[PDB]
Amino acid sequence: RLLASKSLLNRYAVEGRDLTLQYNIYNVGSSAALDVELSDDSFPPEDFGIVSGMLNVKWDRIAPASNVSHTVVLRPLKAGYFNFTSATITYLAQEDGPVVIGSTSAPGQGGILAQREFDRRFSFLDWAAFGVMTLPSIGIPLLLWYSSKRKYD
Amino acid sequence: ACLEPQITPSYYTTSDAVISTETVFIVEISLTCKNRVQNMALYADVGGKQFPVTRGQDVGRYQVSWSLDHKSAHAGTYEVRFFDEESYSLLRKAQRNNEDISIIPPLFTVSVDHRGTTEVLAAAIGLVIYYLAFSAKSHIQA
Repeated sequence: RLLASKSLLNRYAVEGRDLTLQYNIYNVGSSAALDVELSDDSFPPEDFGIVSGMLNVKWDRIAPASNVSHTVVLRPLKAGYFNFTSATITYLAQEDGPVVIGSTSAPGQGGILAQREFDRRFSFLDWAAFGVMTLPSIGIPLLLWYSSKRKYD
Repeated sequence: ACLEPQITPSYYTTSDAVISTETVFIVEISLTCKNRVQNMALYADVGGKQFPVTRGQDVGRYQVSWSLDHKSAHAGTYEVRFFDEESYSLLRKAQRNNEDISIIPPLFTVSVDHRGTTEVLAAAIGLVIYYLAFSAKSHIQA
């Protein structure tokens, strides 16, 4: 008997940035699950680029009381609301047994922030560069005032 | 067994500790064998901890991933040792026997180089300079 969970490891989904999905499958049965296949067709390639990992993965065997973790790195190509539906898992509970079909947890509907909106909310070095840009406004009077004072004080 | 494994490694490591809780390491390998054996199971060992290796959708693509606390994911080279089923079984036997695990040759190793992981200040500086300017004005007018 396999228990499987799907989790989104990113605190924020952002257009054009890496989106990391982790799949954890736990065998809680007394016997080993055979021919364990995980398939997640929820991510069409037109809206998500695969950077790393697989939406489809097979394992020959998961020992009893053992677990397997799979991680996929995607890149959302469009901003918007996306429904992270459950992936499908198939496995054999016994040799020559019927194929058992299971589903992972569904993280549900998440918002993919537009890159511009993400930067608007969370954009560091901008201040580092900006600090110097403000100095020139007062260069002349700042020097002249004290120079005159020293010449007369 | 895979004769003369030819590997093309590609790896990724989290660079930013502000947006992640843990440093994740991802190593992808394409394996090609002289005898064209396909669909072998591989096992990875990193620092004596074994991690499951997944098979890619494409033949000969394999991926292993592990995470570490940002404090423990020091900058440096992490050697990922990959084992076949036979050498993996020997490794598990030696580990159970507290035998020297270094005697068991890995099928191949992959070196993963990990490099490691204002408005308040602007107001403060402007405030302090303005406050001293106010003191200057008082002295000037005093």
